[PDB]
Amino acid sequence: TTALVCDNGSGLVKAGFAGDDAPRAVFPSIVGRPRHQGVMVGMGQKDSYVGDEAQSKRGILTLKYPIEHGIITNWDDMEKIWHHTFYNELRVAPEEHPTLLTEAPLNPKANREKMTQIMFETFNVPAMYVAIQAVLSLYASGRTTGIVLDSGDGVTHNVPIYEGYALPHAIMRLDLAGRDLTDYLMKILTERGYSFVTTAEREIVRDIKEKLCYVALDFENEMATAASSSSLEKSYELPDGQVITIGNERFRCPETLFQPSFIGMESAGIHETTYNSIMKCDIDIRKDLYANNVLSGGTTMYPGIADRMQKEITALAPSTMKIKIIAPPERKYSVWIGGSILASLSTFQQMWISKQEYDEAGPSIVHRKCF
Amino acid sequence: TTALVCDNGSGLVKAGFAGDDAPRAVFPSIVGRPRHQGVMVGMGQKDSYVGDEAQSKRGILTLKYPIEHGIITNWDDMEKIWHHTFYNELRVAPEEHPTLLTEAPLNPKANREKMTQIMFETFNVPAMYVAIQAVLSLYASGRTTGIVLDSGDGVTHNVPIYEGYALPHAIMRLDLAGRDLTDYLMKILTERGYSFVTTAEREIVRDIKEKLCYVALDFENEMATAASSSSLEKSYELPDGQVITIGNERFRCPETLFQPSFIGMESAGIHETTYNSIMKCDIDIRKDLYANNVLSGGTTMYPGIADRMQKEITALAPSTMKIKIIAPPERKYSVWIGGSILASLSTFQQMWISKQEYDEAGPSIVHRKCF
Amino acid sequence: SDKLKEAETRAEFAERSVTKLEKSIDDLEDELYAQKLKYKAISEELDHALNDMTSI
Amino acid sequence: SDKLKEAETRAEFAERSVTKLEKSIDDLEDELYAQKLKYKAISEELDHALNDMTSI
Ligand SMILES: Nc1ncnc2c1ncn2[C@@H]1O[C@H](COP(=O)(O)OP(=O)(O)O)[C@@H](O)[C@H]1O
Ligand SMILES: Nc1ncnc2c1ncn2[C@@H]1O[C@H](COP(=O)(O)OP(=O)(O)O)[C@@H](O)[C@H]1O
Ligand SMILES: [Mg+2]
Ligand SMILES: [Mg+2]
Repeated sequence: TTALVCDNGSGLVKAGFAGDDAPRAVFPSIVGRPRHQGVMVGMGQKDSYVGDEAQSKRGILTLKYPIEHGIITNWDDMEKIWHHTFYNELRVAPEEHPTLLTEAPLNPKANREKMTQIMFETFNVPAMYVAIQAVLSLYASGRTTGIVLDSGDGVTHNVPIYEGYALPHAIMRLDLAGRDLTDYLMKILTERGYSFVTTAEREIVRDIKEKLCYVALDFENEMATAASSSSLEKSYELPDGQVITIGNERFRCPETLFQPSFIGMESAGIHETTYNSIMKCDIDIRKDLYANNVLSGGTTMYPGIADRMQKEITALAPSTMKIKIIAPPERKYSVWIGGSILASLSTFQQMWISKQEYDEAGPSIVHRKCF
Repeated sequence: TTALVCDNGSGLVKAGFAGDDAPRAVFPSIVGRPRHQGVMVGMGQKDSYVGDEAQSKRGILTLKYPIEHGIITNWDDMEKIWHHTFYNELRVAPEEHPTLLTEAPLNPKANREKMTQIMFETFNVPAMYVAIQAVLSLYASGRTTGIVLDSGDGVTHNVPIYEGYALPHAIMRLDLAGRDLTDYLMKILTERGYSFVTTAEREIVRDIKEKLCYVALDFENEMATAASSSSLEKSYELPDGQVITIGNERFRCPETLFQPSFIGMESAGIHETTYNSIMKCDIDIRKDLYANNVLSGGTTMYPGIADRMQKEITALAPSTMKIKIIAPPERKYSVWIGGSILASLSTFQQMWISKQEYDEAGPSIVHRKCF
Repeated sequence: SDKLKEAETRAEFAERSVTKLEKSIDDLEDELYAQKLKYKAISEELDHALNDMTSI
Repeated sequence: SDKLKEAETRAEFAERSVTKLEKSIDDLEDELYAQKLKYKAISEELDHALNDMTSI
């Protein structure tokens, strides 16, 4: 039979059968209970709208993501999300399909063990396998080397790989991602008068960020230009009218990636953690990693980031090496495409964690040889 | 049929069919298992890369030479190296070709006996013969007398020969060679800030030594000049950029040959063990040995050694004798050229150790008349 | 609809143009690589002549 | 309207990419010209050496 390549993510759940080009169903991972009282009788009001249904009734819900930073903080809601994904968005019972979840690097063990225990006890799948979210993004590019920066919505991690041999001592995981950029944008919009507070209006600020923000090639020059002319002010129409005008908030929101001091984080930007991740590698594979830097994940879709990052790394790196940044147009679904490719391989067909193996060793089987 | 003139050496395996000018395939003798984990599936990752393949993937391997000082310390790896040499670099099955290995003087017997046992049982050659590495280097020069200093990469030995009669009581074998010079260079580079530790970076230090180091004609004058001017500082570009500048480390690394007290060895330099080897000979053949001093082996390729050695010996020797140092441009492959010449001789065709002879007397046949 | 068609056409031409430019820069980078190899080889040969002459 | 906004954003992205590519290719051409200049200089020096060696 065919395998189910699910990809929990944090912000958008992407799923679909193995062997295709794009995920079949992509929908936000939010579960929102209603918060008001409700007076109409017999309206058929449910107790929790999940997935894309709660992005249409969000006016009277309190949306809450079940995955904070890679890790899962609310297991009941995550189980609800998985149940919805299997039964309503794909309509395939899990009793007859292997599953291939994905997990960020350096995550707590208990999260992974609970994930496999749920998949084997509640949904009762035949066999499931958990894979690191960066190796798949490297599969999708058709490479076999390269250092991949997978800046998702929950957590940004940077896994270097050479000739198929991952370097476990050079993984640099940073917890700045799209959600923190949304919060920072929502916080700097208040400098013009627009106040978004409700958890429903966070979605509106996310839409503003997606449609308007861009990464500046040079920050100081843009700050000077936006403060003199008015060629940058782009307007946007809220879900009820009252258009708003975003000035130099456009390139200040995604600039947080390269200067995490804006949101008070100590660490260095995504332009310098990649160079540090390279320098921890051996001295003889640094040229190949320099030449095959891969971008993935949703947050790396800002217009103009593949040039800013290349300029920064070229500034840091030695002058002789060639710096090349692979930015495929299908960046958002790169991890899932790689997952489909991996699940479609014949050599991989015996790596699944078969159910009888789980019955013999318990949920701690995932840390064992079947990784 | 044609004979296979293999030459194990220590650092570079040189092989080729008898009767040519240069070895057909020359490649480092290193076998390196991968050391990291490896995440790509189906990449076709082997368990051990040998020969010149492991000098390209050395970034994720742990290279280890199977021959320490002439002697062989790891028989499985040496068997692997021989198998590679026969099947992939020459592509001739050994069942139809005699072989002519080479061995340093004064080596343990068990090494030679195991070598012949392997060649007769595993590879199943028709007949093999083991020859001393210095007599061949004397063949290649077209002489018949002379004292040859064969400073390889494993061990430096100094065999005097007169009129074809070797003098077994005058062989002076010293264990300082190219590898110790590489280690000493790697140890003195730390005085400027460059630290090379990994077994892969030993190859980089070896390349530095080959391309930059030279032997000073007079040591104290060079030490004084390099400490005042800056006309010696030559720069070199690492495999990733960050050029380095070698100062008076240039002529201090190969100076260890003439003053083995630098690496803590007690014995006298290669300039004085040759004179001692001569003085042990009879009083009537010392003039001929003085006039026909032969250099061979890789490590004697330093620019300016054929003058330093001549100056030193002229200082030691009596003033009347003429001191001449033969330094052919084809020094590195001198032993193999001599091996080809010896294997191509008709008079030598009945000295091979035929397989039926080995079957009758066991591996101890090599010490017998068929030397 | 008309404006959408116009914008799509101009964007498609822009994509084609950037593809052509990326191919051209690939070609010129390869040419520079070849010339860098040329300089490496000529400097190596000059050094070889230097060491041969200094070492006879 | 959604389609028009998508097309406009695509056009802006492609235009910026073409600008960057043009600047980069010009810079690399300048670098190649400089290295060719160095090679020609040393080649003329060697040609003078050969002219003198004709008398050697
Ligand atoms: N076109 C876009 N432009 C800018 N940001 C985007 C775009 N699309 C998605 N994002 C950001 O990326 C996030 C989605 O990232 P995604 O790759 O789905 O995360 P995950 O790894 O959890 O799947 C969204 O929250 C949004 O903030
Ligand atoms: N051109 C060179 N200049 C200086 N040293 C060299 C040069 N070529 C080789 N060597 C040294 O000689 C060694 C190779 O010696 P070789 O004659 O191959 O040893 P073997 O007797 O085992 O074959 C290398 O390890 C290197 O350190
Ligand atoms: Mg992701
Ligand atoms: Mg030798």
